[PDB]
Amino acid sequence: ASMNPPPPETSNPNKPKRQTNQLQYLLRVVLKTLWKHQFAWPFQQPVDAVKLNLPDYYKIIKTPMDMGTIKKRLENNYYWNAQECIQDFNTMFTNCYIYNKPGDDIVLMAEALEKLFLQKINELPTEE
Amino acid sequence: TFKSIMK
Repeated sequence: ASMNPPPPETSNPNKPKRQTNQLQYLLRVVLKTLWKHQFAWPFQQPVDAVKLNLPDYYKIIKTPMDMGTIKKRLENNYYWNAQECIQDFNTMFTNCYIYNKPGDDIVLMAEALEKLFLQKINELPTEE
Repeated sequence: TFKSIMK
């Protein structure tokens, strides 16, 4: 195979929606802070394995995830639980570590973003 | 690698 898969779903009108202080925090503080990090750009959209000429990317990574998708999910109220969003961030980081090798610059970039992510998640507000 | 220089 060579083609990219369709990108992850970001909206589903059939799913119930709610606003919570934790979901708001995840968009306003966590996602936004990570987005503006200098090393954020490789994580701001789905991996285009065609453009990058990486035909094995989607043979190795079967649960792709990226911050562009996460951001849109938050904006579309796709997540009911903060934990769903946190899981998507963790999937993004682990995919990077699984596909690439320890010494790669892209892994260094991911590790920097992850450190910041954990700092912000450690400050997650108690549910209101 | 190219993954850290283009998207």
